[PDB]
Amino acid sequence: HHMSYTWTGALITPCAAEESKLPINALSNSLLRHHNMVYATTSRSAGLRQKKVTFDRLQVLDDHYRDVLKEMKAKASTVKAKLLSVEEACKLTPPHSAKSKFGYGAKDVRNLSSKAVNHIHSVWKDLLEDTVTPIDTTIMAKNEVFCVQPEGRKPARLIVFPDLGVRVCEKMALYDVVSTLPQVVMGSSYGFQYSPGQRVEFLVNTWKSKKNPMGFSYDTRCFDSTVTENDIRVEESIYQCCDLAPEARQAIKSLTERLYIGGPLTNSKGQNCGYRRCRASGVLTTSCGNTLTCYLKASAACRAAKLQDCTMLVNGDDLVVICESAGTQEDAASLRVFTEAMTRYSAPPGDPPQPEYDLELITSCSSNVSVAHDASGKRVYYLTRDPTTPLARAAWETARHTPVNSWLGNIIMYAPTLWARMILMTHFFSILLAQEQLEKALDCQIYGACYSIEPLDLPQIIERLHGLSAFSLHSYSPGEINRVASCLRKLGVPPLRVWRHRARSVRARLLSQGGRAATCGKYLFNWAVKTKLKLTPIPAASRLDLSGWFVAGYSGGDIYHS
Ligand SMILES: C[C@@H]1C[C@H](C)CN(C(=O)c2cc(Br)ccc2NC(=O)CCC(=O)N2CCOCC2)C1
Repeated sequence: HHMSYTWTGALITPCAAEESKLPINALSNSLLRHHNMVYATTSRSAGLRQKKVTFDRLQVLDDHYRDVLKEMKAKASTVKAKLLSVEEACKLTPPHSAKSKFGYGAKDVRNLSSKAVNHIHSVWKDLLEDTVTPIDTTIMAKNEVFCVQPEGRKPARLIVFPDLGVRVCEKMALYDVVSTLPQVVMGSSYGFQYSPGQRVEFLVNTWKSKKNPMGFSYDTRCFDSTVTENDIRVEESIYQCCDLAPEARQAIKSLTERLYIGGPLTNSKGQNCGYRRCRASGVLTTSCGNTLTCYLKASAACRAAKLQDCTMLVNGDDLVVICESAGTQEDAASLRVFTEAMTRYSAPPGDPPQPEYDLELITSCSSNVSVAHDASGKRVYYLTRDPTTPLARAAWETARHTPVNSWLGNIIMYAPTLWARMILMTHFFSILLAQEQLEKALDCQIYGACYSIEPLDLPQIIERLHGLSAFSLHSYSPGEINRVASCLRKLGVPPLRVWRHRARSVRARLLSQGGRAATCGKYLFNWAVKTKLKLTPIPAASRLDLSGWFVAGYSGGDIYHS
């Protein structure tokens, strides 16, 4: 058999006490009242996840697959990639990354302390000398926050990661490769090269370039678990097409054989849990690996399905295709052939794909294009999403300090949206004012990479990424207004009129502070007043070093870009 996992029966175990019910404080009810709708996943559901992820994989690889692969390799051959030094690798480690089993932590790595650096060197030397010994990994259950959807509870996802010293070695060999190769191989199809605005631009331009557009998202069931040894050796052979240092070629070969293809799973108590023969969800190449493999299989499946003039957009396991419609019947037939092809390549669907004839109704990366109007009254497309999970996570973060602040990532990514502006900005600026913590930098994630960001820099960060229009958008679409309102009903969030009222208060309190706080008041909350201020380009915006921001995806990859 080619089983994704085999298990010993040892349990997947927590590192600390786990909360599942929403923590409540004095601030909780101002945001939401239906507390029993919000939950965190815990290891107590890890057994259920183990069932879902454990299955046999069969792969039948045809001429389309090999044709597409040869093309990808030809493009990869044009990539030149560099080895990172120990220090450069060390500075990309998040301050709160999991510590080494070998008696040093993430801060020791970042400070380049001699015990960390000595060990990292010993790990590197071992990778070069040994290309066969399976590398130990830790299996953990992720604690993530959701809203119940009987339309109730998701089991915890799994995180599989090697030791801190190995992770730093992965950066040395592969950070430059994973940061640059995917855009070269996939071109405009590589989703992580785009800001939310550029993503929208790509999708709308792509949609308009078809005579009769049809689009679909493809949901692979348990994508990580569908990735086979072959898939992972095919990824490596793509990596080796690059112009690389001989030490990097050797480390990539080694990491592939010893880590990427598979390895033993160890719980937090040090017990052997079993064996993985699929994608590790917590390695540097998780995102890039998933993007390459998804694109390969999808492109091949498009050829199999004889889809006409198709354009793909791929972010890891997330896939959207836009092509030329052949009528509703023929399109449905094409999708079943596409799905059959993907299934043959070991990427069977969860939800079967369905043709869509309205761009706004296509969800990909949990997002969709929507329409609003700017200052001049012109129609503007922008990226939004269903606000349920952002608001459930916000409710959690209202009562709990967490290492990654999702509200802040969401404000950054969804700044032009009705719900991020009216609810998230209003709510969190209100708390930060009260606590006098406006100037305190908070950690957040964009495309999997960690950033340290000061909420006082939101106006200029937003201007740089979204333009000044993100502060002027009005007259959102009925479908969008209705989705937001239905979500507020579900969670028991105050209706929008209450938030407008609150934001005028938050705005005046910020203005009163003067300076950066007043800029936040001025720009972020101009929508809240009838008497509108003049929003001019912020001189600070042009000075922001926003390189590395929307270059690549690094989910699971232990990346810090501050
Ligand atoms: C009770 C709320 C319902 C929301 C849909 C809009 N709304 C807002 O406060 C609002 C919030 C943001 Br953020 C952006 C715009 C908002 N208001 C509107 O879209 C109302 C229409 C509006 O602002 N104008 C349309 C007519 O010309 C002048 C401009 C009130």
